[PDB]
Amino acid sequence: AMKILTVNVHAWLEENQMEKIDILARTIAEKQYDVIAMQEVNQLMNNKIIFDDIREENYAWVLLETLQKYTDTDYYLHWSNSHIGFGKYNEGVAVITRHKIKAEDEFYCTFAQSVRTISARRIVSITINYEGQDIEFYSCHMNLPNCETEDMGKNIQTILNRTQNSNLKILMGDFNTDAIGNVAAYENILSQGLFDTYVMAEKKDDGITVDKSDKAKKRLDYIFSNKELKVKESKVIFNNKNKEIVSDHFGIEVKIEF
Ligand SMILES: [Mg+2]
Repeated sequence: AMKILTVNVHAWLEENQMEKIDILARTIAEKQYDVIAMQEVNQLMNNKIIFDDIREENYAWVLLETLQKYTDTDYYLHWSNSHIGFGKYNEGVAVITRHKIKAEDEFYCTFAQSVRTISARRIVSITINYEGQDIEFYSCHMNLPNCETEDMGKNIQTILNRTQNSNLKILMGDFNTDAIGNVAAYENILSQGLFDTYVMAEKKDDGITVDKSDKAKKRLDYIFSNKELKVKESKVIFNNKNKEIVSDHFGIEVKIEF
Protein backbone atom coordinates (compact mmCIF):
# COMPACT_ATOMS: atom_id res chain seq x y z
CA ALA A 1 0.00 0.00 0.00
CA MET A 2 1.48 3.34 -1.17
CA LYS A 3 -0.13 6.80 -1.59
CA ILE A 4 1.11 9.23 -4.25
CA LEU A 5 0.30 12.95 -4.86
CA THR A 6 1.09 15.21 -7.83
CA VAL A 7 0.43 18.95 -7.92
CA ASN A 8 1.41 21.89 -10.11
CA VAL A 9 1.87 24.42 -7.35
CA HIS A 10 2.06 27.63 -9.37
CA ALA A 11 4.71 28.65 -6.81
CA TRP A 12 4.69 32.33 -5.62
CA LEU A 13 2.22 33.32 -8.32
CA GLU A 14 -0.84 32.63 -6.22
CA GLU A 15 -2.89 35.10 -4.25
CA ASN A 16 -3.12 34.20 -0.59
CA GLN A 17 0.13 32.24 -0.93
CA MET A 18 1.02 31.57 2.74
CA GLU A 19 -2.34 30.08 3.64
CA LYS A 20 -2.23 27.95 0.50
CA ILE A 21 1.22 26.60 1.43
CA ASP A 22 -0.19 25.92 4.88
CA ILE A 23 -3.17 23.98 3.44
CA LEU A 24 -0.79 21.91 1.33
CA ALA A 25 1.55 21.22 4.25
CA ARG A 26 -1.28 20.28 6.68
CA THR A 27 -2.67 17.88 4.09
CA ILE A 28 0.60 16.11 3.33
CA ALA A 29 0.93 15.84 7.12
CA GLU A 30 -2.41 14.03 7.64
CA LYS A 31 -2.13 11.80 4.59
CA GLN A 32 1.53 10.85 5.02
CA TYR A 33 2.12 10.54 1.28
CA ASP A 34 5.06 8.37 0.25
CA VAL A 35 5.94 10.56 -2.72
CA ILE A 36 4.95 14.11 -3.67
CA ALA A 37 5.64 15.28 -7.23
CA MET A 38 5.56 19.06 -7.82
CA GLN A 39 5.77 21.27 -10.89
CA GLU A 40 6.12 25.04 -11.37
CA VAL A 41 8.25 25.17 -8.20
CA ASN A 42 9.92 28.60 -8.14
CA GLN A 43 12.72 30.45 -6.41
CA LEU A 44 14.09 33.98 -6.78
CA MET A 45 17.21 34.07 -8.95
CA ASN A 46 18.61 36.74 -6.70
CA ASN A 47 18.21 35.07 -3.27
CA LYS A 48 21.21 33.40 -1.51
CA ILE A 49 21.95 29.75 -1.97
CA ILE A 50 20.98 27.69 1.09
CA PHE A 51 22.78 24.63 -0.35
CA ASP A 52 23.29 22.83 -3.66
CA ASP A 53 21.28 24.88 -6.16
CA ILE A 54 18.46 25.77 -3.76
CA ARG A 55 17.97 29.48 -2.97
CA GLU A 56 16.27 31.00 0.07
CA GLU A 57 12.48 30.93 -0.07
CA ASN A 58 12.41 28.18 -2.72
CA TYR A 59 8.74 27.19 -2.61
CA ALA A 60 9.47 23.50 -2.03
CA TRP A 61 11.97 24.20 0.73
CA VAL A 62 9.42 26.48 2.44
CA LEU A 63 6.79 23.76 2.06
CA LEU A 64 9.11 21.32 3.77
CA GLU A 65 9.88 23.68 6.68
CA THR A 66 6.14 24.23 7.12
CA LEU A 67 5.56 20.49 6.93
CA GLN A 68 7.87 20.09 9.94
CA LYS A 69 5.37 22.11 11.94
CA TYR A 70 2.73 19.39 11.62
CA THR A 71 4.66 16.06 11.40
CA ASP A 72 7.69 14.41 12.94
CA THR A 73 8.15 12.33 9.76
CA ASP A 74 11.41 13.02 7.92
CA TYR A 75 10.77 14.30 4.43
CA TYR A 76 13.42 14.71 1.76
CA LEU A 77 13.55 17.29 -1.01
CA HIS A 78 14.99 16.94 -4.51
CA TRP A 79 14.67 19.88 -6.84
CA SER A 80 15.91 20.92 -10.21
CA ASN A 81 15.83 24.19 -12.12
CA SER A 82 14.45 24.16 -15.72
CA HIS A 83 14.58 27.70 -17.09
CA ILE A 84 14.15 31.40 -16.27
CA GLY A 85 10.45 31.63 -15.43
CA PHE A 86 7.89 34.28 -14.65
CA GLY A 87 9.37 37.56 -13.41
CA LYS A 88 12.74 36.88 -11.86
CA TYR A 89 12.11 33.25 -10.86
CA ASN A 90 13.86 30.00 -11.61
CA GLU A 91 11.19 27.49 -12.61
CA GLY A 92 11.74 23.85 -11.77
CA VAL A 93 10.20 20.63 -10.56
CA ALA A 94 10.59 18.78 -7.30
CA VAL A 95 9.90 15.53 -5.50
CA ILE A 96 9.37 15.18 -1.76
CA THR A 97 9.62 11.77 -0.12
CA ARG A 98 9.13 9.89 3.14
CA HIS A 99 11.62 7.26 1.93
CA LYS A 100 15.38 7.26 1.57
CA ILE A 101 16.67 6.79 -2.01
CA LYS A 102 19.09 4.67 -4.13
CA ALA A 103 19.42 7.15 -7.03
CA GLU A 104 18.51 10.68 -8.14
CA ASP A 105 18.69 12.28 -11.54
CA GLU A 106 18.08 15.73 -12.98
CA PHE A 107 18.09 16.01 -16.77
CA TYR A 108 16.46 17.66 -19.78
CA CYS A 109 13.75 15.68 -21.48
CA THR A 110 13.54 18.34 -24.20
CA PHE A 111 15.65 19.31 -27.19
CA ALA A 112 15.88 22.84 -25.76
CA GLN A 113 18.31 22.89 -22.82
CA SER A 114 19.00 26.60 -22.34
CA VAL A 115 17.70 28.32 -19.18
CA ARG A 116 16.82 31.17 -21.54
CA THR A 117 14.04 29.20 -23.31
CA ILE A 118 10.58 28.67 -21.89
CA SER A 119 10.40 25.24 -23.53
CA ALA A 120 13.52 23.79 -21.86
CA ARG A 121 12.26 21.29 -19.29
CA ARG A 122 14.33 19.42 -16.74
CA ILE A 123 12.94 16.25 -15.07
CA VAL A 124 13.60 15.01 -11.55
CA SER A 125 13.80 11.28 -10.93
CA ILE A 126 14.07 9.34 -7.71
CA THR A 127 14.79 5.63 -7.09
CA ILE A 128 13.21 4.04 -4.01
CA ASN A 129 13.76 0.49 -2.95
CA TYR A 130 10.33 -0.62 -1.80
CA GLU A 131 9.32 -4.10 -0.62
CA GLY A 132 12.23 -5.71 -2.50
CA GLN A 133 11.63 -3.76 -5.73
CA ASP A 134 13.31 -0.67 -7.23
CA ILE A 135 10.78 1.99 -8.33
CA GLU A 136 11.64 5.13 -10.28
CA PHE A 137 9.48 8.23 -9.80
CA TYR A 138 9.59 11.07 -12.33
CA SER A 139 8.25 14.60 -11.86
CA CYS A 140 7.33 16.04 -15.25
CA HIS A 141 6.09 19.29 -16.67
CA MET A 142 5.77 19.12 -20.45
CA ASN A 143 5.16 21.63 -23.22
CA LEU A 144 1.89 21.97 -25.16
CA PRO A 145 1.41 19.04 -27.58
CA ASN A 146 1.16 21.42 -30.52
CA CYS A 147 4.46 23.13 -29.56
CA GLU A 148 6.30 23.52 -32.84
CA THR A 149 9.87 22.97 -31.60
CA GLU A 150 9.34 20.00 -29.26
CA ASP A 151 8.05 16.52 -30.09
CA MET A 152 6.16 15.22 -27.04
CA GLY A 153 6.71 11.65 -28.24
CA LYS A 154 10.50 12.02 -28.46
CA ASN A 155 10.59 13.80 -25.11
CA ILE A 156 8.72 11.02 -23.34
CA GLN A 157 11.07 8.51 -25.01
CA THR A 158 13.99 10.45 -23.46
CA ILE A 159 12.43 10.10 -19.99
CA LEU A 160 11.74 6.39 -20.49
CA ASN A 161 15.23 5.69 -21.85
CA ARG A 162 17.20 7.55 -19.14
CA THR A 163 17.81 4.34 -17.18
CA GLN A 164 18.17 1.06 -19.02
CA ASN A 165 16.49 -1.51 -16.78
CA SER A 166 13.21 -3.29 -16.28
CA ASN A 167 12.18 -1.16 -13.32
CA LEU A 168 8.72 0.07 -12.55
CA LYS A 169 8.75 3.66 -13.72
CA ILE A 170 6.08 6.00 -12.33
CA LEU A 171 5.82 9.19 -14.21
CA MET A 172 3.94 12.11 -12.60
CA GLY A 173 2.86 15.62 -13.53
CA ASP A 174 1.50 18.30 -15.80
CA PHE A 175 1.36 17.16 -19.42
CA ASN A 176 -0.59 20.13 -20.83
CA THR A 177 -2.87 17.68 -22.66
CA ASP A 178 -6.63 17.32 -22.29
CA ALA A 179 -7.71 13.67 -22.18
CA ILE A 180 -11.18 14.91 -23.13
CA GLY A 181 -10.45 17.70 -25.71
CA ASN A 182 -7.25 16.64 -27.49
CA VAL A 183 -7.69 12.85 -27.50
CA ALA A 184 -5.25 12.21 -30.36
CA ALA A 185 -2.44 13.86 -28.39
CA TYR A 186 -3.38 11.95 -25.22
CA GLU A 187 -3.50 8.71 -27.20
CA ASN A 188 -0.03 9.60 -28.49
CA ILE A 189 1.22 9.80 -24.86
CA LEU A 190 0.06 6.23 -24.20
CA SER A 191 1.57 4.98 -27.52
CA GLN A 192 4.92 5.51 -25.80
CA GLY A 193 4.29 2.44 -23.65
CA LEU A 194 2.36 4.13 -20.86
CA PHE A 195 -0.55 3.14 -18.65
CA ASP A 196 -2.81 5.78 -17.10
CA THR A 197 -3.61 5.16 -13.40
CA TYR A 198 -6.82 7.17 -13.70
CA VAL A 199 -8.17 4.64 -16.23
CA MET A 200 -6.78 1.64 -14.32
CA ALA A 201 -8.27 2.79 -11.00
CA GLU A 202 -10.88 0.74 -9.09
CA LYS A 203 -12.52 3.91 -7.72
CA LYS A 204 -12.36 7.32 -9.44
CA ASP A 205 -14.08 10.68 -9.66
CA ASP A 206 -14.58 12.75 -12.86
CA GLY A 207 -10.83 13.41 -12.88
CA ILE A 208 -10.92 17.14 -13.76
CA THR A 209 -7.64 18.90 -12.80
CA VAL A 210 -8.12 22.39 -14.26
CA ASP A 211 -11.37 24.34 -13.94
CA LYS A 212 -11.81 27.84 -15.40
CA SER A 213 -15.03 29.13 -13.79
CA ASP A 214 -18.20 21.63 -19.10
CA LYS A 215 -16.88 24.10 -21.72
CA ALA A 216 -13.71 24.76 -19.65
CA LYS A 217 -13.20 21.59 -17.58
CA LYS A 218 -9.99 19.69 -18.34
CA ARG A 219 -7.78 16.80 -17.29
CA LEU A 220 -4.23 18.03 -17.90
CA ASP A 221 -2.33 16.40 -15.03
CA TYR A 222 -1.58 12.67 -14.84
CA ILE A 223 0.10 9.76 -13.17
CA PHE A 224 1.38 7.30 -15.80
CA SER A 225 3.04 3.93 -15.36
CA ASN A 226 5.30 1.81 -17.62
CA LYS A 227 3.64 -1.32 -16.30
CA GLU A 228 0.06 -2.27 -15.46
CA LEU A 229 -0.68 -1.71 -11.79
CA LYS A 230 -3.21 -2.52 -9.10
CA VAL A 231 -4.66 0.96 -8.57
CA LYS A 232 -7.19 1.06 -5.75
CA GLU A 233 -8.19 4.76 -6.11
CA SER A 234 -7.56 7.98 -8.07
CA LYS A 235 -9.06 11.16 -6.62
CA VAL A 236 -8.61 14.83 -7.43
CA ILE A 237 -7.60 16.97 -4.44
CA PHE A 238 -7.42 20.73 -3.59
CA ASN A 239 -10.50 21.59 -5.61
CA ASN A 240 -12.69 23.09 -2.84
CA LYS A 241 -14.48 19.70 -2.71
CA ASN A 242 -11.78 17.33 -1.49
CA LYS A 243 -9.70 20.01 0.35
CA GLU A 244 -9.23 23.77 -0.33
CA ILE A 245 -7.63 25.23 -3.54
CA VAL A 246 -3.81 25.78 -3.38
CA SER A 247 -2.91 26.47 -7.00
CA ASP A 248 -4.34 27.18 -10.47
CA HIS A 249 -4.34 23.39 -11.01
CA PHE A 250 -5.86 20.79 -8.69
CA GLY A 251 -3.75 17.85 -7.51
CA ILE A 252 -4.10 14.12 -8.15
CA GLU A 253 -3.94 11.68 -5.33
CA VAL A 254 -3.49 7.99 -6.18
CA LYS A 255 -3.37 4.80 -4.07
CA ILE A 256 -1.31 1.82 -5.37
CA GLU A 257 -0.70 -1.56 -3.80
CA PHE A 258 2.08 -4.06 -4.51
MG1 LIG B 1 0.84 27.23 -14.61
